[PDB]
Amino acid sequence: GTILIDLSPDDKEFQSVEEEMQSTVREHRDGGHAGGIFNRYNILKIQKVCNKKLWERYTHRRKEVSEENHNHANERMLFHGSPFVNAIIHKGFDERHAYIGGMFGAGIYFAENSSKSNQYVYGIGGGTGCPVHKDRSCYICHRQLLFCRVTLGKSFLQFSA
Amino acid sequence: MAHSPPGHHSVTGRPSVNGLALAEYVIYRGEQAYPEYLITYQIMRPE
Ligand SMILES: N#CCOC(=O)c1ccc(-c2cc(=O)c3ccccc3o2)cc1
Ligand SMILES: [Zn+2]
Repeated sequence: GTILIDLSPDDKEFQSVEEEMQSTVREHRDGGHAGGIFNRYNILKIQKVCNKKLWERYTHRRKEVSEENHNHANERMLFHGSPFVNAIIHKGFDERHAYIGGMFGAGIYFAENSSKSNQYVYGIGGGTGCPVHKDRSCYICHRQLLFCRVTLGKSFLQFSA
Repeated sequence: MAHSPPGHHSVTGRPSVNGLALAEYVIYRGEQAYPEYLITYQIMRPE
């Protein structure tokens, strides 16, 4: 059911997504161990993910949340990095994309910092880096992140290191 | 998958040490996210 539509770099929609990608890079505590050393990306492609079934599944749930929260979905656009990005775009997020060992328990994790989600593209802690060079800091291999519409509703605020 | 805390639909991890870090979020239902954009990229070696 999924089709991928390429956005032209001339399209304001390409540009606003690129800008969220570049402007939310930060330095990480690990000095780059997990995600590599960089201050910015080379954006190769941005594709709109279109799946009617997955969309309606999203909006159905969004309405439930909204109605439990004074008509406020509390919807954000947030980044997600995962070895399972190809399964996600075709089949949607499910419990198999959950970070079992995550610090806020076994759920599906999203970041405002693109560079944070970057640390997970090749696995937790960056795994063994890219398939080809086994380099967590590979400057050659193509990586993929998802920029996602996420319903938070009433969010439990955890202050944390 | 675990459950949202009672009364809540998600968790926010607020950074409380690293001044520069933005927030992280957790949902406990796959249906509460839609993967809208696939971005293909390389990281760039600083100069
Ligand atoms: N357990 C298990 C299977 O774990 C994963 O494959 C997996 C774990 C974490 C992520 C993930 C992806 C993220 O983008 C992310 C953002 C902020 C904080 C944590 C984050 O973690 C993605 C996949
Ligand atoms: Zn590589």
